[PDB]
Amino acid sequence: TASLVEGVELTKYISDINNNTDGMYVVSSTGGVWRISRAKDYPDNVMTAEMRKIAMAAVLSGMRVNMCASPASSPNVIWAIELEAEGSGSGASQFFKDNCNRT
Amino acid sequence: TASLVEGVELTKYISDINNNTDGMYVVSSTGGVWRISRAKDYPDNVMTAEMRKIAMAAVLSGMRVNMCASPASSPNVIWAIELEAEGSGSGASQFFKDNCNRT
Amino acid sequence: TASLVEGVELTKYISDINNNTDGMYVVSSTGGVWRISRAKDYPDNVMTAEMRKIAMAAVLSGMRVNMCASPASSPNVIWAIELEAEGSGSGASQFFKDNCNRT
Amino acid sequence: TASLVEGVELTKYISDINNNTDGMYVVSSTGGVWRISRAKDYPDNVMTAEMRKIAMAAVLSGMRVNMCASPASSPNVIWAIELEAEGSGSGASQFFKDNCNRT
Amino acid sequence: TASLVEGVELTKYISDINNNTDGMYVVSSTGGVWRISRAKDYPDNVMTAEMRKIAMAAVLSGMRVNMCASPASSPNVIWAIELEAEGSGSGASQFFKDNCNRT
Repeated sequence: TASLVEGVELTKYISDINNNTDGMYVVSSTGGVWRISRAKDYPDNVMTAEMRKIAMAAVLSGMRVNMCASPASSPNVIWAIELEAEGSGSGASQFFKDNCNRT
Repeated sequence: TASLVEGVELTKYISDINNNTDGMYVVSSTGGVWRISRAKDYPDNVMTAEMRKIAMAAVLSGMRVNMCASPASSPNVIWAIELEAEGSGSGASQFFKDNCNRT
Repeated sequence: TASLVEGVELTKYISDINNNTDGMYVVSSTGGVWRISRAKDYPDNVMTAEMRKIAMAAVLSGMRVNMCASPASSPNVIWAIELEAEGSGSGASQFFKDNCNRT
Repeated sequence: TASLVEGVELTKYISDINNNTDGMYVVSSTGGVWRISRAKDYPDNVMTAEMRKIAMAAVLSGMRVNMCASPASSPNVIWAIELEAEGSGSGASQFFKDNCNRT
Repeated sequence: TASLVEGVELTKYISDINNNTDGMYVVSSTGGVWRISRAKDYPDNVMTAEMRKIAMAAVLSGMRVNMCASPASSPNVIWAIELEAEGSGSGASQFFKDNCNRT
């Protein structure tokens, strides 16, 4: 049921510690809102941290992303993300599609 | 009571260990002074880490920020911060505003 | 059997906490999929952190890498990455070639 | 006796793990040399980390920094630093001159 | 028996977790090879980390370094490093020079 989103331009990066709305969020050029995952323990805290790095990276640089998201929230929750440099003819990678065409 | 500040251009980043006045601080083009939140434990240490990350990116590159600030202290504390790209975006995002106007 | 792959251009960088696929992955302009290595404890958490930084950096800039990946599985796990600025003709360092060819 | 140095251009940055000489230092264009404070605990370990990040930012990009250092030892220890975007360049923020003219 | 190295243009940043060759390495344009120092505990875990940030910045930007490395072992491990700009020379700072003739 995991949803693939492709070629998102992230334009807004949000840190928020207000209760009932804490966590990190991104906003798409078209106003898609997603929440970034989070994790205390190894090994996901590695990946959730790199989610934050990647997300910042796009908003700062204009770079595109590809998201494996859950439309079982609102804002949705980013379950995996791919950062892509300019000059890539294709959008998402085949390896990235396949992994989310599974959960 | 939370304030909402928009299209702030941050010009300065301050680290301070002098007694009382210790913490992180950002100063806007208009001379406005805010204090970056902090926390020791999971999960907010992540958000306040990214909060520190966003304040530098803004300062180092000039991108605009939107903040949910508590006016209850001087300088005001930052409770949420939204880093926004030069692709405009109509100022602050609705997702941000919605959560600043809800406390 | 750890092979040496020279002069890669990486165009995608992937965080993923999908179960049974969770990890860091890099993709070449050509499609090659690799899995960044991962480690909990000192001293290799410092190294896997630095390939993560090296992965991200090659993605953002376009500078080549040279890798030392294990063909033992798919995608090939990365055991030793080496970044390189645009000097000479993007060759792999003799030091790195040799250390790679000793497993 | 705390001192306020303004508009400094940091052109060098030293990590050094040789005994007693160990610690982190910055050097201006004039050869003036300062020492970054250290701390092991929350929250000052946040602020000293941000101090180091500021110092590396200036050196890399040659932006100026204002410093609040303690003359009681040599090199001076930085008790507060302020990284400033190129543009305002009006000296230090009033806020930062006022916190160091009270210790 | 420590040995100052000045004006070193680093061209290659290396992470490696292969057994009996793991660590962090840098390589100069001429082809010289140093190990980056590692450390687990406070405070050298701060200095070693900055050491690694300094490499991830000179390889990236072409900025020159100065080194104090121990010839006591294979790829002489770096005991101190100075990230500098290219203003005029630059040389090394006297502060750095005077710290190196120590061990």
